[PDB]
Amino acid sequence: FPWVIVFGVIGVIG
Amino acid sequence: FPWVIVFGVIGVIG
Amino acid sequence: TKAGSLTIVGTGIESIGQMTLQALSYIEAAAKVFYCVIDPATEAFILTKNKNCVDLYQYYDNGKSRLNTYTQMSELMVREVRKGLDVVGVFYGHPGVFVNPSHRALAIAKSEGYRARMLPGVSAEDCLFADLCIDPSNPGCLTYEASDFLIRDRPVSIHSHLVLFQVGCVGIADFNFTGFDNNKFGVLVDRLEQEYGAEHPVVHYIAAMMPHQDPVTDKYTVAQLREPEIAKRVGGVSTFYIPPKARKASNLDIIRRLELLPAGQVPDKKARIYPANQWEPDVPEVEPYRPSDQAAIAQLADHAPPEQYQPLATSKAMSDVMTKLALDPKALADYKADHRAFAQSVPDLTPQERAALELGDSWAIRCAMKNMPSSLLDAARESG
Amino acid sequence: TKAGSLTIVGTGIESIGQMTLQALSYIEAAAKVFYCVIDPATEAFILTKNKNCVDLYQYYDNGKSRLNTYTQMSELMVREVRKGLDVVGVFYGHPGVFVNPSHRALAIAKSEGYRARMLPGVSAEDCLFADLCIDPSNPGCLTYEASDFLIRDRPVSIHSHLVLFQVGCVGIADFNFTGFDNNKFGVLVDRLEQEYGAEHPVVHYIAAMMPHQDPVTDKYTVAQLREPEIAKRVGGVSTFYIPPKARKASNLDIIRRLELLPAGQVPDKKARIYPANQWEPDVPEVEPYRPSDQAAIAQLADHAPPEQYQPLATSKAMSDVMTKLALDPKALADYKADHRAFAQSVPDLTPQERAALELGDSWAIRCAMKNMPSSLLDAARESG
Ligand SMILES: Nc1ncnc2c1ncn2[C@@H]1O[C@H](CSCC[C@H](N)C(=O)O)[C@@H](O)[C@H]1O
Ligand SMILES: Nc1ncnc2c1ncn2[C@@H]1O[C@H](CSCC[C@H](N)C(=O)O)[C@@H](O)[C@H]1O
Repeated sequence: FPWVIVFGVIGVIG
Repeated sequence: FPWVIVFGVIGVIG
Repeated sequence: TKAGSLTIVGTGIESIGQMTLQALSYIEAAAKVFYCVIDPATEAFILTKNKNCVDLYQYYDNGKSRLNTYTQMSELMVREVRKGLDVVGVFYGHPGVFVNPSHRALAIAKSEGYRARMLPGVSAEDCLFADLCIDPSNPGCLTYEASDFLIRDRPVSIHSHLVLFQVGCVGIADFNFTGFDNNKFGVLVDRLEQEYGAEHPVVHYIAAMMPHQDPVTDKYTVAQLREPEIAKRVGGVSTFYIPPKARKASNLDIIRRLELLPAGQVPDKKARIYPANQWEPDVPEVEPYRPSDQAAIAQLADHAPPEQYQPLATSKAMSDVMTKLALDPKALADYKADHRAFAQSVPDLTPQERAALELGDSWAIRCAMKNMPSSLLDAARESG
Repeated sequence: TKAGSLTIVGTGIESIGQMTLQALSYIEAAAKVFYCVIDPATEAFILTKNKNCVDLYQYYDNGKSRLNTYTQMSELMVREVRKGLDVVGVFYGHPGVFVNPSHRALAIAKSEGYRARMLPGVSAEDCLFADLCIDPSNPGCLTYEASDFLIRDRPVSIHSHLVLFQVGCVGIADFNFTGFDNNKFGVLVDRLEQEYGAEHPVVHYIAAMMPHQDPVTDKYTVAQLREPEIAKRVGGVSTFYIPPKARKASNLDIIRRLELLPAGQVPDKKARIYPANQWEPDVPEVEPYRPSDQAAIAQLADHAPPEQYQPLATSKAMSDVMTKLALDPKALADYKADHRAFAQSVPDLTPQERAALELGDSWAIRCAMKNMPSSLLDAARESG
């Protein structure tokens, strides 16, 4: 339950 | 031409 | 020549200790530091090292596109580069491993003609190899983002390691300060069942983030990931490791072309160098002290360094300057600007050491610091 | 309880600077240090940090089985563990990435009931991601040993990164102080031609080992690897990177199950998040400042930290002790032995800080060191 997501894939993020 | 190989695969090393 | 630089560094995963010496030295030397870390002890540590820090985490928000956050994080760093400052960006782990804004900011800086470098760091996958006692070499390693793995139907090899990052945010585009329910987690489990079977092991891995904590190394079957109490345990710092299902046979054509002959003394594909991967299902016991191991150990009593072995033969003055070049970015910049002027100003260097630094040649520095025996140089394939 | 421990650590690749703070602290604390490093400045640095060091490199010899060397390296470390000493083994890079004797020595120590840990380090692959400006996430990464890749016919994905280690010793079982001719290198090139085609790029990668050096990032076609002058350049520290040949399409079933709808606004498979991989053949120019990027940057002017953002709110006494636990292995061992006694002896802690350390709970330490807003806790999915 640390949430430090510094990436997302093309198809998901936008 | 440093040679520090600290691994070999089963099939090669023995 | 152009004023302004961007250096992006990592902190590694475990609080403070997994930062590299060079990452620390660049954070201390920076005009401005932008950071995105997980644990507060690492944050507090950074703030003791530089007086001009900005937390990039404040640019996330509930329901705010992570892509928009990443654009903003990048632009904050590049704005300070354009003002002619030496900027350091700091991301946890390795700052280029599953990180959008570091690559974005470095490419923009490079494209506009500024100095731009990423320094590698210890990733969550590096931690995984260390804590699960596996080597990506044996028997190869496939690494994917969990959503990408599904959406692009990325191939698995049942004969190699599989590592999956971001398994706690399958299909999720945005952000929430209190995290995600991860409601599409079952789509991942369906794929793992198709590729490996319901009874195949999956390791839930969480590297210790504080120095006193133990890692989570919890083996479940693919089937168990369907139980709500287990699915519930997968969060924002969860990684999965799926061990190989089988050992791959040798190719006779390659055995022949590499002259690993006779084929007959090539070990059975089930044969393993000690130790075996403990996570593989039905992994056979491997003997650590075979007769050949015992014979090698018996040879230790009579061992002397071989004639071609090159003992270290350096000086405090030379180790001091090579340490300073590694740990003082200002000293390194000065040296790179004028090898001769820098070298001639170092106190207590021997003539050979001074000469090696003036050249900067990696080989010149090596025999300034190591005794190369005549035995080595009569053979040595350095044409000189 | 049992006397004796083995901690294996890395130095990273670039001389001195790529060592982690914790690797340095364990080297300084050790009763005995065994090391296997490439560059002499790193060797000299280690010898300044501990008075009882042994160079493992002296256990190689011409025509001597590397397996016998590895058995001997392992046994030297475990012999000192069995005598009840705190032993540190040091290997360059990450000490578990393409390393036989670390895994062997740790498994033997663990099996005989001694404390045994590997600390991760910066690998050659970590350096590769940093220097070639690629992210293993985009579009996945396959990592193999070059001989293994050939002998076990390991699969390639033309849609993902491929990394190959030990390309300078294809098929070679033993050792020579003056290195190898690498006469079976053409077997590797034949496989790369079959998988990718004669015109596909291969990057010859050598990470800088001294702080002033530039990396080798030399792109060749598969065909060019056949030219003797180029084949000649591949040595004991050469790694190959083969970029993807194509972009993989999205799976409609997963687009539907992850609700990335409507399918129509899913980007074309050719669509890329800036920046594009510069090594991919015929990589299209990607716009860094799309209208959506410009809109996100425009929002920076009015930005304030969101209400759920948790500012650091700690004390010198708490950052000091969390730093000491990361950087002082003796302090960490004391704390792990008795949380309460250790916590009650730290000067200047607030009651909350003392309480958090007594517990050791990662979450208790986090709100001792961060202001958790009421906004966060009304939502917060920590059942408490
Ligand atoms: N403590 C930890 N243990 C295991 N995996 C972790 C982790 N912290 C982060 N990760 C992985 O990293 C993902 C975030 S992406 C950032 C990764 C980071 N740059 C690195 O170098 O590892 C998480 O979803 C998870 O898969
Ligand atoms: N300076 C360097 N640049 C690129 N690859 C390197 C390198 N030094 C070592 N390697 C790679 O590592 C192989 C040796 S195996 C040891 C790898 C080391 N433990 C690590 O963490 O990277 C070499 O054959 C080469 O493929």
